[PDB]
Amino acid sequence: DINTKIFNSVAEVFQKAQGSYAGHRKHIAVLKKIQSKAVEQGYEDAFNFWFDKLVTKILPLKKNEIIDRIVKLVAAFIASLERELILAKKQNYKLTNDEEGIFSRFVDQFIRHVLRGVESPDKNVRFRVLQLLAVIMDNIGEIDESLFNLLILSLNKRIYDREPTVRIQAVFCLTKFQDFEATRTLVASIQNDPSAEVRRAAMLNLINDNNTRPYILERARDVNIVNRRLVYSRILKSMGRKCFDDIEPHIFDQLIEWGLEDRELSVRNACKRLIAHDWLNALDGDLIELLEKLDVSRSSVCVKAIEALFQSRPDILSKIKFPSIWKDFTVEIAFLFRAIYLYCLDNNITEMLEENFPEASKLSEHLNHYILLRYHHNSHFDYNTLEFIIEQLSIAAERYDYSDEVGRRSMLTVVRNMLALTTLSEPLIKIGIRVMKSLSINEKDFVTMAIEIINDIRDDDIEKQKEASSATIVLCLTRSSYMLELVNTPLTENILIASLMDTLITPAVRNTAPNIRELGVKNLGLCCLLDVKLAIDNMYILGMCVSKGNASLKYIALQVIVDIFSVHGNTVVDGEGKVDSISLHKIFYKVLKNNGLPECQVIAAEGLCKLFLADVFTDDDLFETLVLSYFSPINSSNEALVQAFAFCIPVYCFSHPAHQQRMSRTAADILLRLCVLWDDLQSSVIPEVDREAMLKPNIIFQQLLFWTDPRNLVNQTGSTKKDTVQLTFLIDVLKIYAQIEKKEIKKMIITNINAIFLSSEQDYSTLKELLEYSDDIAENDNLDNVSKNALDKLRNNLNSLIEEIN
Amino acid sequence: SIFEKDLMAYFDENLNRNWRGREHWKVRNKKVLEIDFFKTDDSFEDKVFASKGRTKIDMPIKNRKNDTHYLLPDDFHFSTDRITRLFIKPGQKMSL
DNA sequence: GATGTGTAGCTACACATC
DNA sequence: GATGTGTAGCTACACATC
Repeated sequence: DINTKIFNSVAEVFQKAQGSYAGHRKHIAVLKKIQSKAVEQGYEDAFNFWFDKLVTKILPLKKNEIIDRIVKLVAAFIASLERELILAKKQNYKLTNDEEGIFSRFVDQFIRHVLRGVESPDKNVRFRVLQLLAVIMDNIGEIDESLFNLLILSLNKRIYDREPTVRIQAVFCLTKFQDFEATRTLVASIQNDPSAEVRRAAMLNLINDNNTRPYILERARDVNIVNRRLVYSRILKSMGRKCFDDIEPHIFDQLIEWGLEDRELSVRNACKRLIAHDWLNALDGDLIELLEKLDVSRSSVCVKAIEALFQSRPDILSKIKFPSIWKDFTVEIAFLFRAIYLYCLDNNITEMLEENFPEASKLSEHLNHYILLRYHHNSHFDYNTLEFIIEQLSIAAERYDYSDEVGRRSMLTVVRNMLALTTLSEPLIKIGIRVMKSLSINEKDFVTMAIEIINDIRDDDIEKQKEASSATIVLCLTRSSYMLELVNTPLTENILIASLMDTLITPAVRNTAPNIRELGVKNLGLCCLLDVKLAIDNMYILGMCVSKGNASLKYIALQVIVDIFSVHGNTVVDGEGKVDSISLHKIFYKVLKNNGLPECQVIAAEGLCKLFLADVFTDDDLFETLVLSYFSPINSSNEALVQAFAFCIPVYCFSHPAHQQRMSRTAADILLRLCVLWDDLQSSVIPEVDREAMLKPNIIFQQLLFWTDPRNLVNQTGSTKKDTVQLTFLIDVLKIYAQIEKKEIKKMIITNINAIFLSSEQDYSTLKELLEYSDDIAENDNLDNVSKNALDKLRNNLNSLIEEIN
Repeated sequence: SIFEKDLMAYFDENLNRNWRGREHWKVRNKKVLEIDFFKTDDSFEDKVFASKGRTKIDMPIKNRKNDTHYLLPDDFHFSTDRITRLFIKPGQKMSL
């Protein structure tokens, strides 16, 4: 009697609660009524028994199935009971009606019930069992030891579940046990869990103290975009100013670097808004104080950050001026001055350029006062601080108008005296030269002045003693290279360079100190870019530098050869008194083959792609060797090389039809060779093993169709649709298809052929030929069934596109 | 020339997806209306709590850990701007 | 000012099927 | 693994709200 009445009372609440959230608060108020009435009659366990039974009805349901209203009903019922308990304890000195016992007994009994399906075979049951626990975990109150150890054990097993969905519910349940062991489990999944959404769940709900923060912020380079975005959108936002006090400056500096340059705009905007809005408002708009947080020695990112701040806040922009009150200058204001001024020029802010900045002559005054204060001394972190201010002011000076003749002439005396200091740091040499170049507006004027500065330094060492000290030659070769870098006229028009080349450039190439020789090559290379004859006479010597030289020399000497070809074309080889092109082709082989020098492989590959794009290199066999190194197993561990090819081969194939063709002709043979490499690699057994160091022939094949797809060309004539570049390639693959022996490979090719692009405009004859070879394969050497269907799909399309004969 | 620009606009802008090479290249172009809580289930619906049997329900111990930690590799930011310009004279560029 | 809430539409992922 | 379809998580601009 009573027992049946309880079931109906509780069953009716569920029967109408599944349909709508409307009357849930009444349902909860009723359930507590049925319960309280059931316990006084002595039928407490009857209420718990029927409450359990009825919840078992929803477990088989799929996720996102609207009859999770019961789930939301169970959670609301547990929460309210606990609320009454906590409240009742405060109201009353002593709980007189066993209120705590009933709750303690109901919750323990209920958890153990649902835990009966925590390892159920059904995907859906496992999910909702963890879902139920997740939504009621916080309000369980106090549990005895046995129940506690049963939850952590059951959860620690399900963190490794098959379905990611249940694993997300597995972390949610674990976030409630943090504060010991629960954190270690979350730290293991935030790094090792394959599902990007489990990483995300653990990321957002982890404790975020001084211990876990390194693991949370590590997600800023997660392969998933949302995860990389949320570290900026939520974690660093919720921390507010905690980032500046609690995060170590170097981890902090890297985070903003990754964000401002991330490959996804979504992530970039997330980081930008964090700077231009959240952090700036957090510091009450004090623009200078923000720059103190963003360390400015890492300027490149501070530029991306400030350049982003100006776009998000044009009003703050107009305000800042630089009156003659320069007495307040610091690294932050020095940086601002540069960023603001060059930002104005790039966007033609007429009004601001006019009065917001001092006049040229007035800037040279300040610029000098800092040089005197640093280099004419007679503390250390003051030296680095002054050198930085000189740099910033000098970058703005390079682009100053200099309409005033006095200003132009005043600044010129400051840089000329700066470049004459033997103690000037390389950063200030680089920019110092750039300003002198801007001031002359006459290349010969700029050259004659720089040579004097160089020779004066050289002579003062020789005369003060007959070839100058090695330390001095460095000072001249670095100043010399930064000069030649901006010289764009033949040597014959500047007679001093040939004399500069006679007295320390060519001697430097003959030196014994590696660092001087490398500098001597860089200047020699820079001279070759001006006089063709000079390049020709040194091609042999550079080639031998790249053959026998150490790692560093090999590195610089090879860039010179690529730059000589980039400028002078093929005129420096294959002629009278010149080197043979094959002699240099082989040099690139050894370098692109030099597994032991990865950094050298990069420029050999990046460079070889530059010369094919420029149409100075055209040998197919070399090009073929170029692509095979990309897919080769030995090079797969050279990230710089992999990313280089990943960008360069596409641009070569898509740059011009004549280049895409060269891939089509060679692509088929490349696939064949790479099929032999992979196959031979799966069979061979060698302690180092690793058969995964190579892309499977199905992805290689796939990749080759993408590069040969005429729809990816940058230029679209409209007559590029009748392009057979992709057809001829597939034909070449159906011909070499015969030469493959293994079945799984022959399956990897034939199952992807349908990605090809078919159009009626394509040549009839070449479509016919492609069909002939498709039929020949289909009707003779019989395939798997999945392969057969793929090949029959192609023929069907061919048979249809061909059929448009009218 | 336009060749640089024509190449510059097309490529840098959202051909990054394949910036890692390797397989990482995409280039990709009612029911259960209601329940009746009153109707009986006579002891064989509650068999929801069956044992796994030979169903798996667990990850292969292979995938539980990955040395890569599912992070990006270092970004060397190969850009069209980087290929058009010389090595030792970045200001100047080859015939382009 | 700052938080809600309506709409819509986008893109890299995850999901499903065999 | 090669298909095709579904969705979490924003992204933008519009207003009402306290």
